[PDB]
Parts: sequence; C-alpha cells; structure tokens
Amino acid sequence: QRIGVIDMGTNTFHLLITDIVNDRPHTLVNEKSAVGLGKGGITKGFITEEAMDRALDTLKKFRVILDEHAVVHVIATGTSAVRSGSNKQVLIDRIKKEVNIDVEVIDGAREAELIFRGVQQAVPMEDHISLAMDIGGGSVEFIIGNKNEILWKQSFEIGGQRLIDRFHVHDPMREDDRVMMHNYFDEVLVPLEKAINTWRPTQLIGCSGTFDTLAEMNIQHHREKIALEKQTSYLLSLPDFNRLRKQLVASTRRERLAIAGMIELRADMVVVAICLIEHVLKLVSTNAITVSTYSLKEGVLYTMLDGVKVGS
Ligand SMILES: [Cl-]
Ligand SMILES: [Cl-]
Repeated sequence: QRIGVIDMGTNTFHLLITDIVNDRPHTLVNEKSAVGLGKGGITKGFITEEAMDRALDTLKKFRVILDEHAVVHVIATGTSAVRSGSNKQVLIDRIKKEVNIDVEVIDGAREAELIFRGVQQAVPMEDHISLAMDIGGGSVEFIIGNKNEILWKQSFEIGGQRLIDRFHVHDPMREDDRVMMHNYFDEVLVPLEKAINTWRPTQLIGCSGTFDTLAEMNIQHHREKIALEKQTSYLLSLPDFNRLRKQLVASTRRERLAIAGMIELRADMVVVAICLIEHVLKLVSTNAITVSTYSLKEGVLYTMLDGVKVGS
C-alpha cells in the first residue's frame, strides 16, 4: 500500500510518502517545512506556544497532503525537541485532536538505529566499518556499523539549536569561540572516542540537513550537473570539506542566508555543526566524507518494509 512517514525534527519537519509496487518503493512526496520546535525553549526544557503553533500549522498541511494521496499507513515520530520538552504531551494531545495522528516518541538510541537503517539503504558499505553521524537541531546521533550490523550507537543532546543557545558564538566566529566549542566537544564525546578506539571505523558518513547543504554547496562550486534528489549518496573529499569549513567559519549569518538551500534555522547553526564535523574527522582516519541522502524518515520506511516494529 502507500506509507506516509513524518519526522518531527527540532528545526525541520519532513513528510515522505512512498508507494510500494512489485515490492519496489517509489517516492510520491518528499516535503519539508521549517518549524523551529526548539526555538525559544529547547535548552530550558520546554516547547514554546509559538513553536507548538508552527508545528500544528505544518502538521495540518501535512495531513492534507497525506489525504490527497490516500495514505492509510502513517507514522509520525517525535525526536529530540519532543522527548526533551516538559510539555510534550500538550503538543502530542493537540496533534491528536487537530489531525488525528498519534505521535510516536522515540528515544535517542532508537533514533540512531532507525537512521542507520536508512543509511544502509542509501550507502552500500559492504563490510567496511563505518561511522555515521546525523546532525539535527536538537541531537546528534552516531552509529558504528556496516551493511549488516550495528556495532555501537549513541545519541547526544548537542544539536545545533542547543549549541547556539547555550553558548554565545560570535558572528563571525572568533578564535576563542573555536576553543569553547572544541573544549565542550572534548567533554561530551568521550563515549564516542572510546567506541572509535574499540571498533576502528575507516569511513565517515553524514546525513540530514547540514550534510545535504554541504553536498549542494560543493556541487555548485564544482559546477557538477548533479541532482542530489536522484542519487542516494555523494562523496565529499576532505579538501572540499576543508574549503567549505574555511568558508563557513569566516561567514556571517547574513552571508549564509544567501546560500542556495540554506534555510534560516540551518544558517543559524551550520557553523557550530561544521566545527563538530571537523572535531569528529580528527578522531577518524576516513579518506573522504560520504553524504547519505537518506536519514530517519527513510529508516522508518525501510524498517516498516522489513516487517519490524518502529517504536521504542
Ligand atoms: Cl541543552
Ligand atoms: Cl537514549
């Protein structure tokens, strides 16, 4: 039948609708909407009224699109901003009343697992031990695995909206800001360092909006005739990453707002995100970065198609 998946992310909500004919899935809708669920509240442990109202607006629109495609099987996941918010049940109950969708709140571990199922479908890793990283506005998930297995995974509440709200990063970034961020990452990421030492991944994979934007910027810079919508991976060399890093660290918020595809909430957090990627790169001896165009919503879909329960 047709399957609809909603990812209620901290910055951006996503809607994926897939038809599955002759056991082959085909995308009917892949839509996003900037919601800013974390704005004004995430580091203080709540969701604001304005953010809840934006969320409901977007969900009313997504409900129309679901109905316009006669979708029967729907699953809507709530992740970092939803699970973190003391008033999450207010939002969940408003959603049920307004559009008759039940939000499935998933913890960080399960979010990481589901993301990696999407990565496995997008990037054929063979037996290569790989570190995948998903940077969102609220959390960052890290998974070590290969085509068949997850060896280790962990979610950390260090998504970009949290980072820019908890710390004062200057516009543009200063040397002392770089010290601040990498010192913080040193403290937070100890379990990641330990896992990397244990499993020795040899490749780095990134997914979600920050990585999609880096890919799109690189495509434009090299004048590549590549629609990222029509392929499931994109390899970014380390020299290309370092060009983008230098460009974005030097940039102002206003300059970033002018980059094609760089939505406002991503412009706000992309510099701290690139600092985190650099930090992780120094821990791995990868040869390049592979961007997976699949992330949580695709992992949910493929988990469903596998015949496996999504929640937990
Ligand atoms: Cl926080
Ligand atoms: Cl967890």
